[PDB]
Amino acid sequence: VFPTRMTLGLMKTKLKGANQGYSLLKRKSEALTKRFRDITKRIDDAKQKMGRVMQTAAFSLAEVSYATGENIGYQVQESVSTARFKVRARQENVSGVYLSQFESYIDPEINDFRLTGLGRGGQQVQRAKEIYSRAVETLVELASLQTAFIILDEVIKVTNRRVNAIEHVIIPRTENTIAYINSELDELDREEFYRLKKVQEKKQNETAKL
Amino acid sequence: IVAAVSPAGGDFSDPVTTATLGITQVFWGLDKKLAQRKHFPSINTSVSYSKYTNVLNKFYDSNYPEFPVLRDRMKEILSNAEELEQVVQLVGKSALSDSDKITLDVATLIKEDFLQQNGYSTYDAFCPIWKTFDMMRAFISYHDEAQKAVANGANWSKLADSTGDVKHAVSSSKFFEPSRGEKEVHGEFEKLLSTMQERFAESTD
Amino acid sequence: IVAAVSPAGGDFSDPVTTATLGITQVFWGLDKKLAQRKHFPSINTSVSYSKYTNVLNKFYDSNYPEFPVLRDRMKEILSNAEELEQVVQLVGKSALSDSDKITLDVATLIKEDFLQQNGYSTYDAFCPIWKTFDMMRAFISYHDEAQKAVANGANWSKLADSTGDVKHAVSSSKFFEPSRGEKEVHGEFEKLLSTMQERFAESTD
Amino acid sequence: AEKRTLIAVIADEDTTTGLLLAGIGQITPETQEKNFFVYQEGKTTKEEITDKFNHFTEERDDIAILLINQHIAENIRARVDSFTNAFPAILEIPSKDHPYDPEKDSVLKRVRKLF
Amino acid sequence: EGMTRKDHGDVSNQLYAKYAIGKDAAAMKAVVGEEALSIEDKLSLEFLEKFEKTFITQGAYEDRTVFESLDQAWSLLRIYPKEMLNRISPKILDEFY
Amino acid sequence: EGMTRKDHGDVSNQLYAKYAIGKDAAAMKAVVGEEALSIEDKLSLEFLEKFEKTFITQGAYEDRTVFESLDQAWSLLRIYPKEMLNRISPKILDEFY
Repeated sequence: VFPTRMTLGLMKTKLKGANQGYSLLKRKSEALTKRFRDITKRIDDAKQKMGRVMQTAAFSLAEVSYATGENIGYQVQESVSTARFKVRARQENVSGVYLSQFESYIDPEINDFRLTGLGRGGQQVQRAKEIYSRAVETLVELASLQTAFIILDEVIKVTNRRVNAIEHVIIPRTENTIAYINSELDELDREEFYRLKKVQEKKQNETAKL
Repeated sequence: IVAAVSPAGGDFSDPVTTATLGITQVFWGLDKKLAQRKHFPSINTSVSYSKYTNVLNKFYDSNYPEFPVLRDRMKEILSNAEELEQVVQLVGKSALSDSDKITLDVATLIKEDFLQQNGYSTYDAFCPIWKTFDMMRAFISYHDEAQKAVANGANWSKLADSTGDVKHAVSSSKFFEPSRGEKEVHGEFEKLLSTMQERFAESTD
Repeated sequence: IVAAVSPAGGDFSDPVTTATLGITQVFWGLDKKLAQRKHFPSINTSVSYSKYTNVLNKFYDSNYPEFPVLRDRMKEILSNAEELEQVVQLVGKSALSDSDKITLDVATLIKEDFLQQNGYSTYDAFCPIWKTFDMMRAFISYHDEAQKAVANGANWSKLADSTGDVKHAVSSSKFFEPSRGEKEVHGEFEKLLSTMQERFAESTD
Repeated sequence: AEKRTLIAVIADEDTTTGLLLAGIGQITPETQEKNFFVYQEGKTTKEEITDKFNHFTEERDDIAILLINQHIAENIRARVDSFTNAFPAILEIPSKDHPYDPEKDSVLKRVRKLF
Repeated sequence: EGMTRKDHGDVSNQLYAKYAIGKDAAAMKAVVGEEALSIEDKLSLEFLEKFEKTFITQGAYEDRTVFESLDQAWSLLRIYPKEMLNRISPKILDEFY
Repeated sequence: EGMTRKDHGDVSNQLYAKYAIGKDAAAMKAVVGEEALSIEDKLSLEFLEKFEKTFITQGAYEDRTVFESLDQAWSLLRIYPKEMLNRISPKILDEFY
C-alpha cells in the first residue's frame, strides 16, 4: 500500500495541515453565514422600498397621461435610443469572496425627450420625468445589493461542502496511515535486538563451560 | 502456475507477497471494498499488470475477436474512472463534465458484469474469450455513442433510461449458457448493437 | 570544519542525524524537492540555527557591514512567506490582504538571488561579504518602501507595476560579480537605491 | 467584468414608460432591438414574456440588471426559477397595484436552501 | 505569597486566551482581507504582536519577578474593554485594567 | 561538445521546474477544487501532460541522438515568457528558445 520507512515525515505535516485547515475553513464559513443573516433581512426591506418608489412614481405617470388627454408612452419609446442612467461594475470584497456591485452613473446623452409641446398639458409630462428620474435612482442603488446576495448563496454551498469534506475524509485517512506505518517500522527494529541477543546467549554459554 | 497469497491486514508489503511479486510477471489484484459489494475477485488495473498482455492480444486478434483495440479503451476507462470518483467524493458531482458522467456509468456496469461471479439463481456459466469479447463490444459501444450525443447536445437522462434493457441483458448474460446463436457472436448480443444505433440518432436531433 | 551530513537510516530522525544536530552549532538547510526545481542550496529556516551569530555580527559591524539588521528581516520575510503559502493551499484562497502579497513577492526574489546558485557558473554564486551586504540591502529597502505605500494608499497591482523597471534590474542582478572594479560596493547597487526611492513616490501617488 | 452597463425591463406599459423617462433602456445599435418589453394586461401573450426573459438573460450578456415585475414574472415562472445565475442579475420588484408578496420571488426560493 | 500576587492566576488566564485567538486571527486575516476583517480580530491582531514583543522579547540581562511581569500584563490587556475581560474578578480589574 | 550542447544542463533544470509545479497543481485540484488554482497553475497542468506523453513516450528500437533530444525539448518548453524563465542564462535562452 504505502512506504514502511519515513511516511511519518510527509504524513505528520498532512495531519496538522488538515486540522489547521479545518479550523480556518470554519472561520471563513462563520464569516460567510455572519454576513448572510444580515443581508437577508436588508433585502426583504429593500423589496418593499423599491415596490413603493416604483408605485408612487408609476401612479403619478398614470395621472399625467389621463389628465393631459393623450397616451404619452408610445412617443417616449420611439424617442429613446440611448440609456441615460447606466452602471459601472465594481468588485467589493464582503467576507473572503468578491461580490459584484453596480454604481450608477448618469451620462448626459439625453435630457428629457423631444415630444413635449402639448401646450398646457405639456408641463404635466415634463414634471412627471423629474419625479421618475429620482425614483429610478433609488431602485438602482438598492438593486446592487440583490446581485451580491445571489453571489453569496452560490459561494456558501462550495464552503459547506469543504467543512464536511475535511473532517469526514481527510483526518481519519491521515490517522490510519501514520499509525499503521509507525507500528510496522518499530517491529523491524525490535526483532533485530532479539536475534542479536539470541546468538550472544549461545556464545556466552559455550565460553563459560569447560 | 497460479499462486494465491494473502496480505497481512491490507498490507501488501509483507515479505511473502513482495517476494512472490518479485518473481512474477503477472499480477492480478483483489480489492476489499469491491468484494463487500460482491464483486470478488476484484481486479482493476492499478493493482495489476501482465507482460503477456501485448503478445496475447496479437494471438487473439488472429483467432477472430477485435480484442486489442477494445482492450486499450477498456483500460483507459477504468483508469479514468478511479480519479473521477475521488472528485465525486470530495468536491461533489457538481464539478463533473458530461463525458465524465458517462465514464462513471459504463465503469459501474463493468464492475458488476465481469468481476462478480456471485449468483442470483445459479453461479455464473462458462464464458469464453469470444463471449467476453461481445460484452466488451456492447460496453465500449455504449460509451462512444453516448459521449458523441452529449457533445452534440443531449440530456444525460435521455441516454441512460434508453440503454435500460440492454444493461439488464449483459448482467444476466453470463448466467445463461454459452451459445445462443453461436459461442462466437450470440443473437442476444448482436441485436443490442442495432438498439444503440437507433437510440443515438433519436438523441442527436 | 565544514562537514556534510546525510541520512543513513533513511529517515531524518535516524541516529546519525540525531547525534550530528546535537553537537553542531550551525546548520543551514537544504530541501530536496525545491532543489529539483533548481534553487540549491534550498535552505530551511526552521531547521537552521546559529550560536555564533552575536559575536560574529559584532565583528562584522566593526568591519563595516550593517548586516545584523538585514539578517533578522531576511529571516522574517522567509518565515511569514512560508505560513502564508500553507493558507493559500489549505483554504484555497479567494483573496489576500494587500500586504501579504508583498511578503510572498519579496520572498521570491530572495529565492533567485541567493538560493538559486550553481557552483560551476562563477557569475551565479560569487559575491564578497560586502557585495552580499549590498544586494540584501536593496531587498530589505524594497520591502520597507512597499509596506509604507499600501499604508498611504495604493493597490498592490499599482505597487508592483509602477516599481517595474527597478524590479527587473534587481532580479537580474544575480548575474554579476566584481568585474567593474576591485571594489566590493559598486555603483551598480548604489544607483539602484536612489532610483528605488524615486519609484516609490510614483507608486504611492 | 465591465462589459454590461444595460438595464433591461420587463414591466407593464405604464411602469416601462416611467423607467424610460428616467432612461435605462434603449434600442441597441449593434442589434436593433429594445432592451425593454412592453406588456399589457390581457392583450399580450404568455409566450412573448418567455422569449424576452430568455433573450435578455442568456442571449444577451450586456444586461447588468433585468427588472421584472412580480406579477409578470409569475406568468413565466418556470423560466424565472430556472435562470439561477447572477450574471445578469434577476430582480423581482413589486408590480403595479400590488405590494411585496414573497410567493412570486425567484431569488428568495434560492436563499432558502442553505444559510 | 509576598513575592507573587493573588492576581497571578487571574492574569494567566487572560493572557493565554487572547494570545490563542490572535494566532487564529493571523490565518483569518489572510483569507478574509482587512476590508472584511472583524473588529474583535483587529484587537487580537495587535495583541499577538505586543504579547510576543513585550512579554516574550526581552534582553539578555533583564530580570523579572512576578510583580514586574504583572505590571506589563495590564498594559497589554488595557486595550481590550472590561466586558471582554471576564475571567478576572470585578475587584481586581477596576484597580488594574 | 560536438554532439551534446552547452545548453544541455540548462535546459534540464528548466524542464524539472515546470514539472514539479504541474504535479502539485494536480494535488490542489483534488482537495479544494479550482479554489487555489490560477493562470500560472493551469499552464503547469497542461505542461505535465504534454511532457509525459511526448518527451518520455518513445519506441524501444528508436535511436535518439543527444542533438535530437535537445531539439525536441525546446519545442515543448514554449509555454512561458522569457522573463518567466530565469533558471537559464538570458544569453543562452535567446539562441535556443
